[PDB]
Amino acid sequence: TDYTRIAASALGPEISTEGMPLFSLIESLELTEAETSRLPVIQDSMVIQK
Amino acid sequence: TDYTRIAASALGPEISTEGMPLFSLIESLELTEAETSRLPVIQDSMVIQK
Repeated sequence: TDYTRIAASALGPEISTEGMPLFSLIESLELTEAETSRLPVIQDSMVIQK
Repeated sequence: TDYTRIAASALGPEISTEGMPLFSLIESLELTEAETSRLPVIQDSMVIQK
């Protein structure tokens, strides 16, 4: 039942950020500046369904 | 060959900010609020050509 999650703010719904944080991908995958800008977009698509 | 540059982040391309930084214009021009807002926009328009 337990899991980590970004608390609900006033500007966005629930955010998962469960495991393998998306920040560590830049170092280990060596993305260009084009792929880097896409990380925040896919960050906000991790919504929890009930 | 050498020149100053804002490092290419994950959400934006190379930014020049070569000389005479834009924030120094506030003191030496006394711009109003309708022109201080434009400064970030023209800051992001200094893309390096290759």
